[PDB]
Amino acid sequence: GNNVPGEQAVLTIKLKGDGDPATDTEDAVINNYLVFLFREGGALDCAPYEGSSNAAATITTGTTAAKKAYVVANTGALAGGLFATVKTETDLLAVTGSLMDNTDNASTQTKTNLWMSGESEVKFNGGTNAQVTVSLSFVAAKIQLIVKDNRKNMTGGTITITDDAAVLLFAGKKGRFFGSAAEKVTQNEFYTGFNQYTGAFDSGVTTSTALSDAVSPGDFTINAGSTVFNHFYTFGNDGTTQPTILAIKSTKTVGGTSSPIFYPILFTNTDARHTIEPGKSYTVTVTLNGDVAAGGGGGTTDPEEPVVSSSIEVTVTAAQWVTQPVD
Repeated sequence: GNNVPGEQAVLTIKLKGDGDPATDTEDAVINNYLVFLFREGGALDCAPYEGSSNAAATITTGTTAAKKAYVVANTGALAGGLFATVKTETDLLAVTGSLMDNTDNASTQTKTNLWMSGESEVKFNGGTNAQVTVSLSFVAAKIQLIVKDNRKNMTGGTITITDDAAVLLFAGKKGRFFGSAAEKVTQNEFYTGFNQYTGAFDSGVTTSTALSDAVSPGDFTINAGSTVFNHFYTFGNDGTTQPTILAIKSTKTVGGTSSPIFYPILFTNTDARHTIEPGKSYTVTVTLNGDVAAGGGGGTTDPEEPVVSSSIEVTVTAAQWVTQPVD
């Protein structure tokens, strides 16, 4: 492929969403973005463009040799960032970001800053001017939890259960901005919100407090209105190494023994009937029942093994998580 510079060009880049069948449309703010332009042979056509909080850029440092435009939003300044050493298209296609910052306990993904990426062909048709529209998609997936609690006598009896947290176990660590759909869901490193249970999977696993949301008395009710308790952002995970698991983690006390118990859902084809894909929004409804004081509604000791019980009813639905980029 040709990598020689062409004549000076003017490129107008327009950023838009990936919308237009269950759909979760998310108004996502573009805080900043980077635009990479590449020639036919993969060379940079010019230094990457650093954009602010907008959806339009005029690039005049490039040439008529530009063939592809890649856009990454909300990763911050170019220098010292994930893309600072990108020299070619092959380099950019391999860049990955982590789900957590270097403390391991704070997410790179927040409601006010979600990574988005997209790409487009650049066409000049013999001219020196090009109009390029790039549709952005979320790099992450979103998981929401709805709890319908029909358990009775959780306190006051012989057996007591105290719910402690909604936790995400084995969140995929790697966020691929580009590459194949298969590459985006392959993981061999993970973060986990809780790991103090017998036989917890630990190969390439790091604990993260960002993957545990505390439960307080009064938070869980019959919830006739199906209100959402919390949500987590995570990356793609086909579960071929370890599936992602959403659970309620609780403490069961019987006489002189307290132990962790779980009300979990495995994101596998056989349990949830869904693995985790980027750009999807999962709604998990967990209906709990049983007379706790009488031995019912006790969950499971191993959240990594599928649960077959009348006491836990789980529905998992997946919707397209659509970007609606705003300034």
